[PDB]
Amino acid sequence: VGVLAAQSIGEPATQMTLNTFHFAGVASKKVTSGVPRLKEILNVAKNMKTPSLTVYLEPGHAADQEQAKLIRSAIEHTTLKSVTIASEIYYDPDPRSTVIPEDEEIIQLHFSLLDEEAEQSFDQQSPWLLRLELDRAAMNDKDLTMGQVGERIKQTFKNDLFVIWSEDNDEKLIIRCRVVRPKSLDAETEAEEDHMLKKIENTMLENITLRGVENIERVVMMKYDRKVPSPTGEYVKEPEWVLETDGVNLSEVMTVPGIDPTRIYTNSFIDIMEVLGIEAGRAALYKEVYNVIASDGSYVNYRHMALLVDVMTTQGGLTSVTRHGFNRSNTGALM
Amino acid sequence: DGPTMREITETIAEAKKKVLDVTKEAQANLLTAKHGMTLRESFEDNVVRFLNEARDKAGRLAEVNLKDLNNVKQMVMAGSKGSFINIAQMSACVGQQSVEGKRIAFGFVDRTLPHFSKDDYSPESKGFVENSYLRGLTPQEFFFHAMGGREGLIDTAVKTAETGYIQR
Amino acid sequence: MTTFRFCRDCNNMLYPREDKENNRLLFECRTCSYVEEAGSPLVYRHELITNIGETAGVVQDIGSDPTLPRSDRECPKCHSRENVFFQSQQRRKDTSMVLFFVCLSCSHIFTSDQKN
Amino acid sequence: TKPRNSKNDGVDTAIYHHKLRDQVLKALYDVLAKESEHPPQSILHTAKAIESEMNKVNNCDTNEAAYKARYRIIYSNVISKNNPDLKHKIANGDITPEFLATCDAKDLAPAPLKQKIEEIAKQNLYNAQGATIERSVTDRFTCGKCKEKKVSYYQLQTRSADEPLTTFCTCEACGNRWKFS
Amino acid sequence: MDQENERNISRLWRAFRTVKEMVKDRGYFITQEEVELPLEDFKAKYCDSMGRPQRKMMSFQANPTEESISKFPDMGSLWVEFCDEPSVGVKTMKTFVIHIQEKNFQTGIFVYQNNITPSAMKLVPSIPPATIETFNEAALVVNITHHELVPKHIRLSSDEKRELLKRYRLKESQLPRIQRADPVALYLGLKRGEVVKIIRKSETSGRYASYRICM
Repeated sequence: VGVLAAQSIGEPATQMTLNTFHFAGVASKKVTSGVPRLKEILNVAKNMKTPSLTVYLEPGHAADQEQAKLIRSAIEHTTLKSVTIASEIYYDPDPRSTVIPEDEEIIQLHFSLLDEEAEQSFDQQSPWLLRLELDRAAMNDKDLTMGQVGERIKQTFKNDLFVIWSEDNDEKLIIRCRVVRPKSLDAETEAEEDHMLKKIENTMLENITLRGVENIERVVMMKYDRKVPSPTGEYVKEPEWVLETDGVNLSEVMTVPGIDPTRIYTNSFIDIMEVLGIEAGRAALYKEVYNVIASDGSYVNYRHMALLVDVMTTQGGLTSVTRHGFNRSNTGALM
Repeated sequence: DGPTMREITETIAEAKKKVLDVTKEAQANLLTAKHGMTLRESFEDNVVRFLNEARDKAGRLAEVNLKDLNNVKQMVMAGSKGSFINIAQMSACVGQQSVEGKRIAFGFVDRTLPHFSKDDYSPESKGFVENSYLRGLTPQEFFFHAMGGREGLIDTAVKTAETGYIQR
Repeated sequence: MTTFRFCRDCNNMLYPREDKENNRLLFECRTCSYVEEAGSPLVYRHELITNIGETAGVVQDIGSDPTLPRSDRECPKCHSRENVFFQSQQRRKDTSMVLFFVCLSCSHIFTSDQKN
Repeated sequence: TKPRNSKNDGVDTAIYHHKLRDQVLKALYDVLAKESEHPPQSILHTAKAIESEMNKVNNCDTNEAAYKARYRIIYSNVISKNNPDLKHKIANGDITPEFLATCDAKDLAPAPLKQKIEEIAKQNLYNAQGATIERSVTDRFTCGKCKEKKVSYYQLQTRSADEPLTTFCTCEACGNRWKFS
Repeated sequence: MDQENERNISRLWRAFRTVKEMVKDRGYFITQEEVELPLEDFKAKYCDSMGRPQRKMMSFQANPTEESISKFPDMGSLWVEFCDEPSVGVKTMKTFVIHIQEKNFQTGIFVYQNNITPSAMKLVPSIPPATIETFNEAALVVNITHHELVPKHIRLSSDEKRELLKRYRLKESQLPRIQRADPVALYLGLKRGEVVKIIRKSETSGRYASYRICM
């Protein structure tokens, strides 16, 4: 049966090349499938071309778009560099007053709204400013409140950067990010203001995470058609909202409240193997192989694919079909 | 027969008019980008869909015209050789030549062939064959058809070897 | 919009410096003794995303390019009906398909998008 | 003649002997009376009412951070020069102190900023959608699963040129797929 | 009441419920009502006046059912204890080990928040025949066994293992194998040389039973 299964699987693989590029007819669907996808499945590659992750929401929130968008905001990775239309490095020699009328209005707001400790620390504010003209649309897209998210986490992280910030009602969202340093700094250090502050400003934009989970570049809304038993007993079509990402981090997405943690799936079976087990990895691998074979319309009986999958995952782990997987086995030397 | 030719040409003309109207709408910044997909992609998608539906409808008209004593129709009905696509191409119209899933891209700078003008997006300039194998192909659509065929030739010639390795 | 300033002595760009006892900004050349008084607290600027309207690019003698199309639209200034038209010559991915017209006689630039 | 304020109007601000409350009352009274012609007594009564509401809805000794945040929100709304009408209303009493206690930041904005906010929200909700792969509609092929002829197609020269084109038909009603060659 | 307080409280309650489910699945005796304890009662009991979660009062001892004792005569009582410190020190680990040893418990569950010092985990295998197992808090929020792709596993006794091995006429090195670090193996607490049965659905026969050995 082994050679029968191998011949059955690999005969349609020869003809699969022709119709692999039908998905090439959709430019916005640049997802690996066909010969390269089968190659990557067989090699058990640890770096897929296009990893992905599909999240199904809770039964209550499935039919409404609003909770879905809240979850989508709560999953996607948000960083400061993405939310500043002008995070401009400016000279801020005397933060007490400025020439620009727009920031002048914001000046007196906090200058009458700062505590005594801030009054003492007035001199700590850098002779340069991260002057943040922040885009309204990007800030409101992630449901990001100006004050709490802008300052709580940022000052909590290292007590490194203080801010004079306005309420969202101003026509131009201007934040003044002024880093905080002790006055005990050395004279040679204190002379090189620009040298410290450009570096810390870059480390500030790049390395501060306002909200979200790492490695997930995009999250996107989609509508699908489930089939459910109606109360009278027959099967009816029912729509639902799901979230498809671009990038996989399954250990942290799984615990986010507001989703269904028992119907999550990804096309990277190594992660499923690491998180859920080896039988789960076997099922996911079977789904991947069946999908790549059947996306061309060809039909291959279940026993052949079941045998290949069982062989590939019988040693307790994923054994690739290469020399590293089979030629390092315990079989005979001449074999 | 002649009347079937008349409806064929009329369908082709109406598809061309729809494409021209979408182009006019997009050139005035009035067109709306589709869901999660750029404006240029939206324009290209509309054009491709219109042209494909035109070809299919013309093919179905030409197929419905045919009598029962037609030999090609008899072979197709029996199930031995051919399909309605072959009838459509030999009789109605060939259609839209593509390369790598997209229309014929700009090989030169801002055009596709020295006989056109810069920034041309009309269907006949981007690889659309409105003729048939019975009528005859004009040189430009002949060239685009040649590229379309070359793609599949390459496909076979190499993926033979790759599939062989996988099979072994 | 920060502008580079060159020293009047050796054409080198001027570096900023502070004056603590008067609390004023100056530009000094690290090679010579030239010092000049700063006129604004704006010395450097770092924008992130460019909200630039698309530009037709070089326009000089564009009417002699014979591979450029034509149109019969009427000039808004000199009332001429012959002109050249082309798409935006900046090659960003997301640029819209908004035309640009250069008049044949008065060399006036306009667009097909008449947004008020 | 002179900018009306606590010092100019000669109104004592130390009634509850609390430093933070004293200074916040002084600041809000000054900013309210600076540009208002309304008599100062009712202004002081309104200030007392709003500060009492602030204290009763949130203790400063336990929620000083939230107290400061709420004070900053209200104070910034008051100083906001884009919408002066609000300093009329609080002077007129049109806006109740409880409403200011409970209201969010958005509603205190003027009408144009409100409208811009809903427009931005709608645009974002539209921009969070995925690519819809709408396929060509036709009514010739019969599906094998639900037998609804609303089956989309796609045809191409993919098989070896020794053989004719290959078509793939997908039912848009049930999800069935098949191939013809 | 900052949002982080109730967020952490909810995640901790989730982890507590998951740990109770795991202890029930290991063959012990846990009521269904105790598993389905609503978060209001949890807040009422295991929170102070300031809402701080009092983890130290959550430690509890569980005993096996009649059925588990009948199937596994060697099975004994278990103890579970939480740690309040962000990082577990050497002294805390030593105190927990001494407490387990003086209680004469065969196994224990030690749930830590963020990290454990290497010197602390130096003492893990030093108390035979007792077994000490650690579970990071961030990995117990969601129950793994409740997924759709995870079939149902069962543990086999010595007699059942011998009967299967005889009936199929096999040597234990020819069965399919399952690792130790496999998440379901940690969930069930399988040691070296134990056989786990799997029940699965199948397009061809409906139900199918497989077997694996822990290596």
